[PDB]
Amino acid sequence: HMLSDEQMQIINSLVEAHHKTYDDSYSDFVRFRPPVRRLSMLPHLADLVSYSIQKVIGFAKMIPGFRDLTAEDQIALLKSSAIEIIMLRSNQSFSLEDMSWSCGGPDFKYCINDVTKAGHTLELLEPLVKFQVGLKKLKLHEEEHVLLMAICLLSPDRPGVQDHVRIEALQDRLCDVLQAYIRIQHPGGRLLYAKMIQKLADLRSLNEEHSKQYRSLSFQPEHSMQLTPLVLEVFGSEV
Amino acid sequence: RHKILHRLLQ
Ligand SMILES: C=C1/C(=C\C=C2/CCC[C@]3(C)[C@@H]([C@H](C)CCCC(C)(C)[N+](=O)[O-])CC[C@@H]23)C[C@@H](O)C[C@@H]1O
Repeated sequence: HMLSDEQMQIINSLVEAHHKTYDDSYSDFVRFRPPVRRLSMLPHLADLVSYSIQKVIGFAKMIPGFRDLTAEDQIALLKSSAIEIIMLRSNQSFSLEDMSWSCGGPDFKYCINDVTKAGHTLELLEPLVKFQVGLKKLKLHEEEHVLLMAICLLSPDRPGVQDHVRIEALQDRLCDVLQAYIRIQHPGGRLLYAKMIQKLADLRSLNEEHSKQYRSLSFQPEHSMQLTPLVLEVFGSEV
Repeated sequence: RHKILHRLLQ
């Protein structure tokens, strides 16, 4: 039937947070180490991911209630979910006609091959690309896209979470907002909520394979040295 | 550890 002011407020907060941390001009990308097309794209993509991690952190800090988690819990959530949030938010540059992420310039058009030249295999890139395609076809409203990122960040079922109850309740509030939003505002969305929760499951699997391949990278110092300090901290295994 | 993350999280 309708949404409450508290719920509508959450949507507004999330949408603003995302506009504040996602720059459609991609003008900052020239400041990364340039793309080169053994492992020639690793410097450029490591910089891209490092920058994106800062952006996800800025997004998280503006999720209602995230700030009020303990610092361990905030780190716990971010360490396990960063690569997933990056995969979600990257859908906004993904194009179906190119099967690539198009970030303004032709030098910042990442086809699948570019990502192979940064150390990954089709065991990751193939599901990643089909994931982007299925997600792009959902034709998500901005509100739904940002709600999913928030919901994904605030999953209590991450290793290292201590205040399980608090985070779960937060995630409950967001799911309720999403499920309500879709009902009232998304014409023909009767099945959209379940399609989105499935993508959260898909992201867990992409996280797993990514962590596998990142391990192989980081165990070769001649490649890990190309990463950034932020990437090493976030994707690393410290507790 | 998590020196950068703490800082960025303020
Ligand atoms: C990052 C975004 C964008 C594109 C995202 C794509 C395009 C390139 C390939 C990427 C990075 C995948 C890579 C397997 C991650 C490898 C991470 C790295 C440290 C280098 N490593 O080797 O472990 C995940 C996501 C993919 C552009 C824009 O939408 C902003 C948004 O944040």
